[PDB]
Amino acid sequence: SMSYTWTGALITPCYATTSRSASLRQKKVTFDRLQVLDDHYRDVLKEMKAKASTVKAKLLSVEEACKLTPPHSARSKFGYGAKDVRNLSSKAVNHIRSVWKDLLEDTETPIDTTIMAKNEVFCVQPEKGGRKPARLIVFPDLGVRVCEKMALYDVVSTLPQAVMGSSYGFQYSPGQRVEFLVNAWKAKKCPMGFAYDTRCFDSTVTENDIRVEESIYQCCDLAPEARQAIRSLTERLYIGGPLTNSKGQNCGYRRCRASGVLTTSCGNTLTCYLKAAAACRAAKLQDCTMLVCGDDLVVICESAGTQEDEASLRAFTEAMTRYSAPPGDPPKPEYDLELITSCSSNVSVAHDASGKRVYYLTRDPTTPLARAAWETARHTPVNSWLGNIIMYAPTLWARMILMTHFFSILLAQEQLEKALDCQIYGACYSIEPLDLPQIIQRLHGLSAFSLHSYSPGEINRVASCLRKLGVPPLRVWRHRARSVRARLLSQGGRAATCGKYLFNWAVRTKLKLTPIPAASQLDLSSWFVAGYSGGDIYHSL
Ligand SMILES: O=C(O)/C=C/c1ccc(NC(=O)C2(NC(=O)c3ccc4c(C5CCCCC5)c5n(c4c3)CC(=O)Nc3ccccc3-5)CCCC2)cc1
Repeated sequence: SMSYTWTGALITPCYATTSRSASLRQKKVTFDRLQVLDDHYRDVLKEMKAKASTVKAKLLSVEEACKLTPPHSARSKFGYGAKDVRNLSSKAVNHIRSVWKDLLEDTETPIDTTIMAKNEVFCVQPEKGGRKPARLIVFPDLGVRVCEKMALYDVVSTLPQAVMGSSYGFQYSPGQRVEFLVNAWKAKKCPMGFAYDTRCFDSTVTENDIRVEESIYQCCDLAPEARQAIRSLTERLYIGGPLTNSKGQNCGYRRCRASGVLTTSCGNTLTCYLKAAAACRAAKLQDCTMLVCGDDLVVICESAGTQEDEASLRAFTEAMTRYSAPPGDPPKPEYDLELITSCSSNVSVAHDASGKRVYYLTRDPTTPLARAAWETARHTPVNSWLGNIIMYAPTLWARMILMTHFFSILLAQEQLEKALDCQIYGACYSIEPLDLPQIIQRLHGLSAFSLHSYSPGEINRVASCLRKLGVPPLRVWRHRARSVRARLLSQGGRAATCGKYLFNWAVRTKLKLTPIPAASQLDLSSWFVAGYSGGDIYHSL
């Protein structure tokens, strides 16, 4: 079947990516899928199902599901918004209960979805190509989204880890991800690793893939209504349905993965894992270790030789193609762990204050800096700079540029204590910047404040990026951080801790740094459990 069918009605509005480029994306994501399954696929599936069998999932109440709704989640077309949902307003609640009742009674009628072009900031690079088309987002109404949580929130939070174990990427903090990859690399006699990039993964997801995914969810111990709701949501929403633009016009139909449903991340991880594990067997890759985050796949295995490794990747690719997961860029074997870019990141190493080696995750800073520049220029709902400070806290660029720039703005605006929204693995977190030292200590360890001896390649990538973007050099940032640090120190409490810990790299004579006592009190239990991209998930912490 066709991933999409279109009426010709435009994807209407609600460098930055806009609805103008939607037509270019539509051409790429629109194709017929030809999927051929074999015994390797069937074997891996049965193994996954046996692990899913151990899961017991709870049905969330309306109230618990309402509490997970982001405050700025798109309003319902039925006369209520995200604020009404969170406040448990009679109208919102009554509508949610009728949506739920309808899921239990109607097992066939397709549910309507809205299609929108996503507005994302990318860097204006005229040397290696041109502007990227806007990504497309497909999501059901707010009432349906609350119902999805009731039936599947506990499933999507618990099941992926039970099924995939250590291969489930979203259970890891950046430090644990680094440790997993380093351990996997070290465990091989002669390691070889590769990233597998699927061309438009969401469009490659077939109706059968979605039913196979349900077959895995159905192995859980579930309440009868949860079981019916999962069955109904699969047929009416997950497998496909009609697409409506922002103007309420019929845009066409979808027969592939919707990017804005609760099961997107979980389903994509399960599907990518299933296909990859089966393709590993077809390719005869030896002693495979996989790390899967949605459509992002990394494989670490035993090298069989240079030519043999090239042949085994072509074989893996041919198998993924048969399973309807063809490649964007063909995979390349790597013989150094640092050379693998997975989840847009690479492993790097630094030294702590005692000279001990510390592995950390980094990435090219172009996109994070350009997005930070967009956010500094215009008020945004999500602060990517805050997410990048949290996730890339040990990096040279996040410490010297992002922390220095944003802490000077927060000092000037006197908004250090004001909670900000940021995204962590697709979920929305409301965070006070004053809590950053505690968060960083918990996710990366005390050493994240004392790291030095950065690699020449990492130093050069940062410095070249600053030049290209017209950002002042690192020496200017050191000078700026000293003033930012001094002002934070003068304020006391958490503000002084931000100065002392985040800006210890800036001082002539570096301070001792003892663990932050209150850091253990932060409840980070919901943090690196699961991925919720497009899942409409929220938490205050
Ligand atoms: O001695 C030497 O060798 C050179 C010294 C030197 C060179 C340049 C400056 N720049 C400045 O003073 C100003 N900009 C900045 O002090 C500045 C700060 C952050 C900037 C950012 C980001 C960095 C990440 C957080 C958000 C802001 C960008 N750009 C920035 C410029 C350059 C810019 O203007 N825009 C972009 C565009 C894309 C990406 C980054 C940038 C402020 C007044 C006039 C311009 C200062 C000192």
